[PDB]
Amino acid sequence: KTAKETKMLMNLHKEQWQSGLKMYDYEEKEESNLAATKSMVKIAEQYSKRIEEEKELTEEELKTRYVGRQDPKKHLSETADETLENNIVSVLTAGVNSVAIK
Amino acid sequence: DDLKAQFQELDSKKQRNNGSKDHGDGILLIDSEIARTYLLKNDLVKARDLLDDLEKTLDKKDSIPLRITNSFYSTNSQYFKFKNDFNSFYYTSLLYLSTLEPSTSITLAERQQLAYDLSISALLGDKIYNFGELLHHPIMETIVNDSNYDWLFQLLNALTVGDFDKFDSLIKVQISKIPILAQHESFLRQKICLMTLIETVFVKNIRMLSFEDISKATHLPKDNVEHLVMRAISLGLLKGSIDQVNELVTISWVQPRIISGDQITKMKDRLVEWNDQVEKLGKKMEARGQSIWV
Amino acid sequence: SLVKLFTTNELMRWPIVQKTYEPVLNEDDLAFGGEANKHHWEDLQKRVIEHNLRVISEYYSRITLLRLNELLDLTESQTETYISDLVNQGIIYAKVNRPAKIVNFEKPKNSSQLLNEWSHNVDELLEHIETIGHLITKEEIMH
Amino acid sequence: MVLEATVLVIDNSEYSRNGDFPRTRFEAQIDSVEFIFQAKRNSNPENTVGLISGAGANPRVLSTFTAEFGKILAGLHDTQIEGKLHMATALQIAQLTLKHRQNKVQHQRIVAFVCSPISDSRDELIRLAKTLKKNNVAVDIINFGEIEQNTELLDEFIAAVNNPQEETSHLLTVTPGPRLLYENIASSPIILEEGSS
Amino acid sequence: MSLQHEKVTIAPLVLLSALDHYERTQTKENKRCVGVILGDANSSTIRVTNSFALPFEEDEKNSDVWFLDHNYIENMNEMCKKINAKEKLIGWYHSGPKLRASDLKINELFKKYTQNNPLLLIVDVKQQGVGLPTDAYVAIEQVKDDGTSTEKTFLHLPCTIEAEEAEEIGVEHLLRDVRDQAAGGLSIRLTNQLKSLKGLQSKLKDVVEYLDKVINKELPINHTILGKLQDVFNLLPNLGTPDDDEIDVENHDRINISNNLQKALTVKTND
Repeated sequence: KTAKETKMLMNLHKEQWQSGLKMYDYEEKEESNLAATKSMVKIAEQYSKRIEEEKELTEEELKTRYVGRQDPKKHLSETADETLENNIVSVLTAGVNSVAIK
Repeated sequence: DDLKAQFQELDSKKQRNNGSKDHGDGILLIDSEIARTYLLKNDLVKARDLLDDLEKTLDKKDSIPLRITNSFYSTNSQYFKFKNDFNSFYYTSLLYLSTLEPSTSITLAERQQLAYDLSISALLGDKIYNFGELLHHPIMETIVNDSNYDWLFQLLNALTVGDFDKFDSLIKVQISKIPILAQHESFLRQKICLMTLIETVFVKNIRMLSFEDISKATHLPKDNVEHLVMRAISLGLLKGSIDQVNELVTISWVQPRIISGDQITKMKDRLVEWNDQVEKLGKKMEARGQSIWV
Repeated sequence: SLVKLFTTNELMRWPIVQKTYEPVLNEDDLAFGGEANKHHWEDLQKRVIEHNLRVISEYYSRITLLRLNELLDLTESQTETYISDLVNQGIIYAKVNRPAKIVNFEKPKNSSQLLNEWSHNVDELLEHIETIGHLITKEEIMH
Repeated sequence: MVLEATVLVIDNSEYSRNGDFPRTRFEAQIDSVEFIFQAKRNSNPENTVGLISGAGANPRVLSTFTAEFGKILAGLHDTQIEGKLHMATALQIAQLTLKHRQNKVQHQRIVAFVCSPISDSRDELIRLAKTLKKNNVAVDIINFGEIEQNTELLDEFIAAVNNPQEETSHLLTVTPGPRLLYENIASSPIILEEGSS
Repeated sequence: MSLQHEKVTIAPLVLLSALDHYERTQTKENKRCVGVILGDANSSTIRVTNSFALPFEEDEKNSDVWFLDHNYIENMNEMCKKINAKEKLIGWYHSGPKLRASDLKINELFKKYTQNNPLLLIVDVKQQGVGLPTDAYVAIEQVKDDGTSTEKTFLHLPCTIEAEEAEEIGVEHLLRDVRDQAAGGLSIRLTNQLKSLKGLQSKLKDVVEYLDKVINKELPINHTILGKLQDVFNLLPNLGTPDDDEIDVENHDRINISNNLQKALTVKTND
């Protein structure tokens, strides 16, 4: 391969310059934040159940015997990080726009 | 009618001899002229549906010579002034000028008579504030020393500066003379007042104006002021809202106008300033949290 | 001449519109017409003022109550009945003050409205700059 | 003449709807486009002819070098009778069409019809005259438009351009009056020309 | 002919290919190549499947003079359809680097073949920008009054791309990169944002110098453009407005949610 060919394949988004200054309409952000918090209240209840146990001999045996899968731990960690990054970008974008343009 | 039959027959053979030539052009011209006969004999009803049909077939065409569309607009122009509809004629006249044949068969008399109808339309008009632009074109541009085109053009230029005083003197004499102006008195009287309002508003780019500014410029009582503010808004010339409790007009939108030379520089000055802002902001923020940019 | 009046937003006071088209349209039958027909004609009044109010909400964001009465050509008590009827019907948004202060038609100004409008504006800006850019390219070739 | 690719320029100016050649000047030319293809073929059947227009602002490639009669004919049907002759554009484009060919062994000939006076700038013509020599092209002009009242700008150029060689560029002046253009082309040299070598 | 051109998606193969063709004909030193672009259209979505070179000669002296062999395009094409009916003649590619008014003459010839308005695909081979060096333009014919009577003009349409599944596995197989145009994870999107700023800065500069040339080298005043810049300034945000206060309040909610999410995660790590 040549580095002329490589560069062409590599760029695949002419609307990069736009889309990163583009921020989502704001009615959707509010909606989302409530959903995310409230949903985690319910996966916290399930978290509590999980750590009632944590006593069976052998971690692996716990997962089979009382069906430890359907793991609340993993859903709360996933959710929290997903929502976290979203909010980092949101605060950054809006704040950047405000000063650059005015 | 003799020529119309003649051509239809001829083209049948002739299309095949050329092997290609659009002959549906000739027909349209014939058709156009017949509608014109009717207007002269004052049969506006027959002439009307023939204008309709003409406009549809022409525009279905993806390519049209100048001659054909010019003939059709001529027919229209005449129909609108006969009827004494100022608004419609102005729309036509413009078009006719754009598409106007490079032929000089078009007599000076024809030019002079149209020039006259266009200026009368634009007094009476519904959206014309483009009076200067109009004057810059051959049709009026050259025909200025003549007496008919003196006081006439004086009016247009009185509108531009919004002088109320010059306006008043001209109009008193001329309202008798031209009878179109007598019956359309309301329009004409509103028109000077409006043109002043658009001038005051454009220069003060601040977002609020008291009623007192309008009162003095247009020299009207306050009752009349808020109505005049309703009219601009209805035209779409302006957008905003009216506070009666504080006696304000909050203008929130200005309608673009002719960009003069001075303004080219003004634009440039602000754009440099806003270049720098983007520039300052990107450089510092690269430096901040340099470590991660995967 | 009748339809074209009511479509344009330039308000017009009842007493006169009455007069104007009375010797014209009352002549014709259905809706207007004779004696029984006059008790259907009547409604046209009501139409005129809920058109006027409607225009006023758009243009006037703030207007005094005494003034609004003057425009509508109605005593204080009828004016206020009618404003009430329009908000129930949802045609307009209204806040009235009876000690004869202000009647405000302005949009209740929420959080959402400020932000969402701002959101739009910003995309439109970006869109403009781009467009300008295509056309500078063109002008080099012309020139 | 032997194994030859030809760009024929058929011109359909505003002067071509005339009737100098009865009944109609256009129809006398139609027959000539057909005849030229045939004469060249009859010479040596490995000859080919392609077609470009003089008509319009610019030429249009209707047909490249081909042996099919059919392509010349469909192209021939395509005309505009209010076209106009520009000598310079037609020459230049013809040379380009010649650079690419079905068989590149074939010799390079331009046949061009002139059906209106020529008033193109002289400067343009001078330069083209010696371009042609670089790439070694010959050209025959079937002339009947120009002579009606306007002195020949091309003759001298072609003459100077020609060498001892089988190829022979020519100025052919053909009686412009009623006699049928095609008939006169058959009765004058066009494939009865002799070599210059 | 058709308005159906509202998005153009272009296979990674088309972009790749055009670039290769440029050097396999050996047209360089500011010499154009025109080739036929084959693929699907007659749809809002245009999908350029493939491309092929066309013999081309460029002459700088007159731009009224050019070679394109007409008959070649048509023969080559019809064989391509039998493999795949998907390909139709949908237009022609141009090697750039810029839009021309000399692109219009070429345009007319190809419009005879086509049943849609030819797509004019500018693959710029100077490979400039952080975005694609590919602009998309469809010839629109519109009636317009500005002294001119009817304008024919080339209007920008946005560029996006689309890739077939097989072609996509092939693209990653070449690259050792995990890609960064992805708009993937949190790292990648911060990166793109910084790119977006540097991008803007350049575009604005170019506007500044256009204005300069009009007031110093007397390019004729073109009203239309300035009209638009006028609005850009009229719809400009402004400080001191209670608008700003709202955004500030909004900001407070968003830090509240981050604060809670981060603390939830302190628990998770402790666990």
